[PDB]
Amino acid sequence: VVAAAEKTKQGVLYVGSKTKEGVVHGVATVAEKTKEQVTNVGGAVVTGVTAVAQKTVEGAGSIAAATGFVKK
Amino acid sequence: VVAAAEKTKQGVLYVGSKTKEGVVHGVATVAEKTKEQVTNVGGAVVTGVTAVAQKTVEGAGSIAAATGFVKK
Amino acid sequence: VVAAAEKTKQGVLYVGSKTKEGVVHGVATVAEKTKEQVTNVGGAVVTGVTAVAQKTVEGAGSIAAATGFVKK
Amino acid sequence: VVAAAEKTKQGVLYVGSKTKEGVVHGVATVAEKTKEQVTNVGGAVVTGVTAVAQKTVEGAGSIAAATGFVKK
Amino acid sequence: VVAAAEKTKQGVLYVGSKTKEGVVHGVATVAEKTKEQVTNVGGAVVTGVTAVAQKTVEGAGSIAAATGFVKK
Amino acid sequence: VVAAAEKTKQGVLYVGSKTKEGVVHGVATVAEKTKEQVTNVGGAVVTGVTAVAQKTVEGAGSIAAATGFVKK
Amino acid sequence: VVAAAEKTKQGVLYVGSKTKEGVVHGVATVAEKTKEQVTNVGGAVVTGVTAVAQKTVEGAGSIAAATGFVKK
Amino acid sequence: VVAAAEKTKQGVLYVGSKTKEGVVHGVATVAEKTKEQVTNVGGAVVTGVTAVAQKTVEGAGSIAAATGFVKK
Amino acid sequence: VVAAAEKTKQGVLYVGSKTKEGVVHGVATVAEKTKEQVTNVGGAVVTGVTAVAQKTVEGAGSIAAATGFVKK
Amino acid sequence: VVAAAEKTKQGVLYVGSKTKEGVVHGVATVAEKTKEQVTNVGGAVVTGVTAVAQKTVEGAGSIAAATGFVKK
Amino acid sequence: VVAAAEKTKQGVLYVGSKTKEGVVHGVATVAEKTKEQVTNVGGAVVTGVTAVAQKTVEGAGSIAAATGFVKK
Amino acid sequence: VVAAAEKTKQGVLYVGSKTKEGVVHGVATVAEKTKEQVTNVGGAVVTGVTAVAQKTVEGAGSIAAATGFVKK
Repeated sequence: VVAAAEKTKQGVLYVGSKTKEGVVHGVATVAEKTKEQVTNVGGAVVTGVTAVAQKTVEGAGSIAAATGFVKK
Repeated sequence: VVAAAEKTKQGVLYVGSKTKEGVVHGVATVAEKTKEQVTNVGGAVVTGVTAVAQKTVEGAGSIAAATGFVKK
Repeated sequence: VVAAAEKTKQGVLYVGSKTKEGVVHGVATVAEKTKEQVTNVGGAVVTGVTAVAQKTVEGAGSIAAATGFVKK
Repeated sequence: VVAAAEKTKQGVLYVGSKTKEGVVHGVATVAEKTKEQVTNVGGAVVTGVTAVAQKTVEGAGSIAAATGFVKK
Repeated sequence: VVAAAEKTKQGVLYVGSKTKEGVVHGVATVAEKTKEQVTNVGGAVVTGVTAVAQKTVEGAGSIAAATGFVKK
Repeated sequence: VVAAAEKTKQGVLYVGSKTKEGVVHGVATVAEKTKEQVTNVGGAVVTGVTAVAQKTVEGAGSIAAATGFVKK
Repeated sequence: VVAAAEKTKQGVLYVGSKTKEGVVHGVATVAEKTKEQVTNVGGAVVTGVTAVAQKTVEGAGSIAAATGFVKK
Repeated sequence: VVAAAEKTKQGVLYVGSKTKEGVVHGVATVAEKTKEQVTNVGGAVVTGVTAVAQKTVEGAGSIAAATGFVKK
Repeated sequence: VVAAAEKTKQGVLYVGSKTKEGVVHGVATVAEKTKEQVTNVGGAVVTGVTAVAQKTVEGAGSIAAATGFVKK
Repeated sequence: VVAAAEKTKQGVLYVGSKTKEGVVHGVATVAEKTKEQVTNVGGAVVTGVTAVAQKTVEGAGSIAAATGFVKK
Repeated sequence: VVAAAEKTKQGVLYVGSKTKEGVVHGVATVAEKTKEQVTNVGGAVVTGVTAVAQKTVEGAGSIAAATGFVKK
Repeated sequence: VVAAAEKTKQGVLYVGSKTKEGVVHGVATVAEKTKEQVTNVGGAVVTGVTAVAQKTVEGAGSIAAATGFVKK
C-alpha cells in the first residue's frame, strides 16, 4: 500500500447550487432486530449537499489508505 | 497496491444546479430481522447533491487504497 | 502503508450555496433491539452542508491512514 | 504507517452559504435495547454546516493516523 | 506511526455563512437500555457550524496520531 | 508515534458568520439505564459555532498524540 | 333585497386535510398601465384548496343577493 | 336590505389540518401606472386553504346582500 | 339596512391545526404610480389558512348588508 | 342601520394550534408615488391563520351593515 | 345607527396555542411620496394568528354599523 | 348613535398560550414625504397573536357604530 507522488519543476471557476430540500445520507447501516453490527470505516467518506472539491492535489500528494477485517 | 505519480517540468468553468427535492442515499445496507451485519468501507465514498470535482490531480497524486475481508 | 510526497522547485474561485432544509447524515449505524455494536472509524469522515475543499495539498502532503479489526 | 512530506525550494477565493435549517449529524451510533457498544474513533471526523478547507497543506504536512481493534 | 514534514527554502480570501437554525451533532453514541458503553476517541473531532480551516500547515507539520482497543 | 517537523530557511482574510440558533454537540455519549460507561478522550476535540483555524502551523509543529484501551 | 326564515317547533363529521405548499389567491385585480378596470364581486366566492360544506341548511334558511352594475 | 328570522319553540365535529408553507392572499388590487381601478367586494369571500363550514344554519337564518355599482 | 331576530321559548367540537410557515394577507392595495385606486370592501372576508365555522347559526340569526358604490 | 334581537324565555370546545413562523397582514395600503388611493373597509375581515368560529349565534342575534361609497 | 336587544326571563372551552416567531400587522398604511391616501376602516377587523370566537352570541345580541365615505 | 339593552329576570374556560418572539403592530401609518394621509379607524380592531373571545354576549348586549368620512 505504497503511494508516491513527486514533482520536480525546473481563470473563472464557479460552482453554484440552490436547493430547497437537501436530505442526504452517506454510508448508512439501518437495521431492526439483529444481534451483531460492525461498521469498519477507514477510507474517505465525504458527505454533503454541495460536496465541492476544487483544484485539489495541484502539486504532489498521497492518500494511501489500508483497512482490514479478520474474523475467527 | 503501488501507485506512483511523477511530473518533471523543464478559461471559464461553470457548474450550476437548481434542485427542489434532493433525497440522496449513498452506500446503504437497509435490512430487517437479521442476525449479523458487517460494513467494511475503505475506498472513497463521495455522496452529495452537487458532488463536483473540478481540476483535481492537476499535478501528481496517488490514492492507493486496499481493503480485505477474512472469515474463518 | 507508506505515503511519500516530494516537490523540488528550482484566478476567480467561487462556491455558492443557498439551501432551505439541510438534513445531512454521515456514517450512521441506526439499529433497534440488538446485542453488540462496534463502530471503528479511522479514515476521514467529512460531513457538512457545504463541504468545500479548495486548493488543498498544493505543495506536498500525505494522509497515510491504516485501520484494522481482529475478532477471536 | 509512515507519511513523509518534503519540499525543497531553490486570486479571489470565495465560499458562500445561506441556509435556513441546518441539522447535521456526523458519525452516529443510534440504537435501542442493546448490551454492548464500542465506538473507537481515531481518524479525522470533521462535521459542520460550512465545513470549508481552503489552501490546506500548502507546504509540507503529514496526517499519519493508525487505529486498531483486538477482541479475544 | 511516523510522520515527518520538512521544508528547506533557499489574495482575497472569504468564507461567509448566514444560518437560521444550526443544530449540529458530531461523534454521537445515543442508546437506551444497554449494559456497557465505551467511547475511545484519539483522532481529531472538529465540530461546528462554520468549521473553517484556512491556510493550515503552510510550512511543515505533523499530526501523527495512534489509537488502540484491546479486549480480553 | 513520532512526529517531526523541520524548516530551514536560508492578503485579505475573512470568515463571517451570522447564526440565529446555534445548538452544537460534540463528542456525546447519551444513554439511559446502563451499567458501565467509559469515555477515554486523548485526541483533539474542537467544538464551537465558529470553529475557525486560520494560518495554523505556519512554521513547524507536531501534535503527536497516542491513546489506548486495555480490558482484562 | 329581502330574506326571511321562520321556524316553529311545537353523527361524526370529519374533514382531514394534509396539504403541503398550498398557494391560495382570491379576487386579484393584477394590472399595469390600467386606464379603467372594475371588479364588482357581490356573491359567495369560496376559494379553498379543500372546500367542504357539510349540513349547511338544516333548518329554515334563506339567502338573497341583488348585485347590479348600472353604468351610463 | 331587510333580513328577518323568527324562531319559536313551545355529535363529534372534527377538522384536522396539517398544512405546510401555506400562502394565502385575499382581495388584492396589485397594480402599477394605475389610472383608474375599482374593486367593490360586498359579499362573502372565504379564501382559506382548508375552508370548512359544518352545520352553518341549524335554526332560523337569513342573509340578505344588496351590492350596487352605480356609475354615470 | 334592517335586520331582526326574535327567539321565544316556552358534542365534541375539535379543530386541530399544525401549520408551518404560514403567510396570510388580507385586503392589500399594493400599488405604485397610483393615479386613482379605490377598494370598497363591505362584506365578510374570511382569509384564514384553516377557516372553520362550526354551528354558526343555531338559533335565530339575521345578517343584512347594503354596500353601494355611487359615482358620478 | 337598525338591528334588533329580542329573546324571551318562559360540550367540549377544542381549538389546538401549533403554528410556526406565522406572518399575518391585515388591511395594508402599501403604495408609492400615490396620487389618489382610498380603502373603505366597513365589514368583518377575519384574517387569521387558524380562524375558528364555533357556536357563534346560539340565541337571538342580528348584524346589520351599511357601507356606502358616495363620490361626485 | 340604532341597535337594541331585550332579554326577558320568567362545558370545557379550550384554546391551546403554541406559536413561534409570529409577526402580526394590522391596518398599515405604508407609503412614500404620498400625495393623497385615505383609509376609513369602520368595521370589525380580527387579525390574529389563532383567531377563535366561541359562543359569541348566546343571548340577545345586536350589532349595527354604518360606515359612509362621502366625497365631493 | 343609539344602543340599548334591557334585561329583566323574574364551566372551565382555558386559553393556554406559549408563544415566542411575537411581534405585534396595530394601526401604523408609516410614511415618508407625506403630502396628505388620513387614517380614520372607528371600529373594533383585534390585533392579537392568539385572539380569543369566549362567551362574549351571554345576556342582552348591543353595539352600535357610526363612522363617517365627510369630505368636500
